[PDB]
Amino acid sequence: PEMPVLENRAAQGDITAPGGARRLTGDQTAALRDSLSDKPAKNIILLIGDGMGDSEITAARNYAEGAGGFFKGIDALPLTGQYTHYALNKKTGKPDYVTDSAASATAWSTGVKTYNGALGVDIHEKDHPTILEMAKAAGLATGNVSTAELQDAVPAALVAHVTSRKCYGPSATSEKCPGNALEKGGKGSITEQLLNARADVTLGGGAKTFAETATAGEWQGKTLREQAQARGYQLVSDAASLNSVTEANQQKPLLGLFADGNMPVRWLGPKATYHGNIDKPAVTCTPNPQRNDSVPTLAQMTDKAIELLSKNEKGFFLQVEGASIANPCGQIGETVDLDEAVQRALEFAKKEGNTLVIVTADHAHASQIVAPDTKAPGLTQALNTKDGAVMVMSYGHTGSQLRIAAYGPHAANVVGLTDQTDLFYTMKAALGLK
Amino acid sequence: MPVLENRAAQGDITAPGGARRLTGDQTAALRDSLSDKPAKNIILLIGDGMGDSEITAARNYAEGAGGFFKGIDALPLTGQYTHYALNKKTGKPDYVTDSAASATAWSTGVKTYNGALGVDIHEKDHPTILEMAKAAGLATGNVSTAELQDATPAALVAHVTSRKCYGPSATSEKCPGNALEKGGKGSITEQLLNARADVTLGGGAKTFAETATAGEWQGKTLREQAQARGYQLVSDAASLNSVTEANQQKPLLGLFADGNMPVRWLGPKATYHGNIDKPAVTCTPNPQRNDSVPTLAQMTDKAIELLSKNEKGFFLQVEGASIAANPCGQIGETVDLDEAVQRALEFAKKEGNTLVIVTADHAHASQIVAPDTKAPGLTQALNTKDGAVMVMSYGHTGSQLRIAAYGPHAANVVGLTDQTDLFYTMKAALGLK
Repeated sequence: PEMPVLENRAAQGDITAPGGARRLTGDQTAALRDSLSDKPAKNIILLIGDGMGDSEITAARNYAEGAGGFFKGIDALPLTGQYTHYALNKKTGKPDYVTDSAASATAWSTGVKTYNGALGVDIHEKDHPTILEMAKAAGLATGNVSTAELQDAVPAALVAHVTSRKCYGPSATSEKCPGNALEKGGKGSITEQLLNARADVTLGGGAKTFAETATAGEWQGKTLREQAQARGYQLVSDAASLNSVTEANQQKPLLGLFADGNMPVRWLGPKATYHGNIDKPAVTCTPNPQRNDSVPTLAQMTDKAIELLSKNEKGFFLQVEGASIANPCGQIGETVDLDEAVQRALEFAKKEGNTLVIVTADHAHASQIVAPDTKAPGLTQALNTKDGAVMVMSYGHTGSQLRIAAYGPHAANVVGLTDQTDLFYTMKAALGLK
Repeated sequence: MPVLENRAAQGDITAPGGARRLTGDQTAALRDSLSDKPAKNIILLIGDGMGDSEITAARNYAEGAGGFFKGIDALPLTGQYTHYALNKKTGKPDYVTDSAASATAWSTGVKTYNGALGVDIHEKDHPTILEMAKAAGLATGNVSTAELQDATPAALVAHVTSRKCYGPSATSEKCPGNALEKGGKGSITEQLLNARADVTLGGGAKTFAETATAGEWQGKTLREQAQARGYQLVSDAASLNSVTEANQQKPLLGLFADGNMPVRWLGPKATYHGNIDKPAVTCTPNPQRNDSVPTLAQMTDKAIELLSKNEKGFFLQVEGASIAANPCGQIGETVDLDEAVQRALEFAKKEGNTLVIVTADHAHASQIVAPDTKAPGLTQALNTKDGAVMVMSYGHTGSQLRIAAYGPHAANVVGLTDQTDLFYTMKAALGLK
C-alpha cells in the first residue's frame, strides 16, 4: 500500500560506543525504490519554515531533541536535495545572490525569478499566475496557512501581484505601489487581492490591515473585513470558532484572523548579545504565555485545513508557513512549530497515498552553531540543550543553497541540485495543471 | 547509471522558467540511480570546510548563480549528515567538531573527542575503513593536498590521542602513550608508513626529515625508513607520471610539498567592512601552481589508474585541503575538488561498480551576504562570473551538511544520516567484515 515515511533516524544507541550514533539500521536502497512514484499527486502540501536553512534545522534539533535526536516531521521525509534561491537585480537582470522572502516566494509560486521585494511579478513588473490561482482554475480546493500576518510575503505571494511587499492595504499601496492601487487602476493591495483570490481556506494573523477601507470599487468605504463579510466569507478569530467550522468552499470560504499582527511565538528567551555566551548564563527557553488554547497553533490550523480541503474530490493545494519573528529561543520554537505541522501533513499523506508533501525554506537566517568558548564580533548566546550540554549560537539573511525534502508522488524532483523556480514546475506538473 | 549531465539554469534567468535546473520529471532518472549490487570500488572525496554555503559561494563565483559544478553538483543522490563530536570527560555531544573527530567518525564509525584520531573517548583504537579494505585484499589510496599528517588523511592510517602528533618529536611530547620509544604504535607519520597503503599522495614532506627514536629504523629519517621499506618515493609530476604500478611490494608515496600543497587561487584577506572600503576582488592564479606539482585532480586520476589494477577492488580517499578568511583561497579549493570529483565520476560511470561519495568534514563559518552589508567581522566583495558583486562574511560551525553519492549503495546518503553511518555504508558496500 504505502510509500514509507522515515520512522526513526535518531542515533540508534550509545553515542560513545562504536556504531551507537548511527541513524540507519541497514541498507536504504529498497526503501528508496519504494519511495518513488510518478503517479499523479491528487494533493500537495507545501510547508515553508521562514529562515529554516540546514543550520537552523540542526540548532533546533540539538536544542529540542539532542544532537542524536530526530524531528518526526522535518527529518522524516525520505527524498532530499538542495535548492538555490538567488534573486535578480531589477535594473540589470543579473543575479542578486541574497534574496528576500518576497522574491523567493515569487519564485516557487510562479516559476519566475524576480527582484527583492516583488510579489507575483517579474523584473518588468508583469504579473504571472501563482500555483494557488492555477489550482483553483483546475477545480482544486486551496488553502493558505501562516503564523505570520497574512499580508506577509510568503502567504501573500500565492494571492497577490504587487510591485512591493510593503503594499499590505489600500494606504500603503496607494503610496508605495501606485500602479497596483485600486483607485489608480490596479488590482489592489495585497489584502484586496487576497479577498479576490478567494482560497477555500485562509488562516493566519494580520487582522490589522482588514480595518482599512477600500478606496474604489463595489466596496468603497467599507472596511476590508466588511468586504469579506459582504462577499460570503466565514470569518473566525479563535480556536473555538475555527473548530465550529464544518465546511469551507467557494460559497463560504474560510478566513481565520487570529491576531492583529503575527500570531504568538512558541518560545521566549533573551535576545542574543555581544559576547553573550561569555557574559551571560546559558539560556533555557520558556513557554510564551500568549500561547493558549484559544489561539490555534500552526499544527492545529494545518490539521483543520486538511480536513476541510480533503472534502474536494478532485484534490487540493495547501501551503503552510511557520513564520519567523537574533532571538535563538524564538527561532528554535518556530522550527518546533513547523515540525508539528509537518507531522500532521505526513500523517495525512501516508494514509491518503496520493499526496505530495514538500518541506523547505524561503532562504536561510544568518545564525551559526559555534564553539562554546567563541569570542565572536556579532551577537551570541549559550543555550542549555536537551543533552544537558551548552550550544552557542552566533549571529555574525544569506545566500546558501538549502534543504528541500519531499514525500509522495513526484518527490524525486527535489533530489539533487534544483532551483527554487523548479519547485513551481514540480507542483504544476504533479497536479497536472496547465 | 546516469550522472547529472547538466543542472545549470536552462535559459534566460529573467524569463518564466528560464532559471529551472530541471527539464522534466526525475522519477525515472532517480530510480535508475538506485542499485543494491556490490560496490567493487569506493572513492570518497572530502572538501575541507565544504558545507552548502561554500558550495554555493564557489558556484556563484566560478560558474555564476545559475551555473553547475560538473563534478560536485552532478551526484544524483543527496542528503545531509550530522557531525557532532563528544566531550571527552562527559561523553555528551560537543556540537562543533574539529577535522580529527569528524574524520575519525567516518573512517571508524565511532564518535570521539575533538583532536582524536582513530581512537574513542576512552583512547581505545578502532580499525579504519582503509585498514579493513587492505585486510580484505583491496588496494588502498590516500590522497590529499594538505600535509599527509593532517587530520583527514591521517585518520585513515593513524591512531593517536592528539592530531598534533605528526612525528616522533611532537608524539613524545603530546602523545606519550603512542610514542614508539614508550611502547606505542608511533607518530602519525610512523603509523602511516606501517599502514602501507598502495598509494599515498600529498604534502607534508617536512615531518619525514625527523628520525625515529626506536625500532628497526631508529636513527634513520622517516624518509630513509620509507626507502628502506620498499616505498617508491616521488616528489613531482614527472616522477609521479613515470610510476607504472603501486602495490604491497612497491607502494607509492608521493610527497609534493614541504607543508601543504599550493593553493589554486590568490586574493586579499577579508577585512572589516572590506566590501565597502576596498574594491571588489577578482581572484588570481597562484604563481606556485605549475605543471611540476600535480593537482588534486591529477593525483586522483593517477591513483585511480594504479589502484584499478587490483581485480578485487579498491578504496580511495581524496581530500581537497583548506589552508584565514581568504575567499579566493577557499573558492579555488572547491574548484580543485570539483575537478577531482569529475575524474572520479568519469571513472565510475565507465567502470559501473564504483560508489563515489562527496562530502565535507564540517562547514567553514563563511556566509554569502547582501552587497551593502555592514557586518561586524570580516567581509569582501567579489566580482563573479555573472559580472555581479557577491559579498562574503566571516563573523568552524555545527550545521549538518551535504553528502552526495553516485553508484551502488548510494541510497544510504539520502535523507538525514550521521557521519558515522558513512563508515557503515562504506563497509557494507564493499562487503567488509
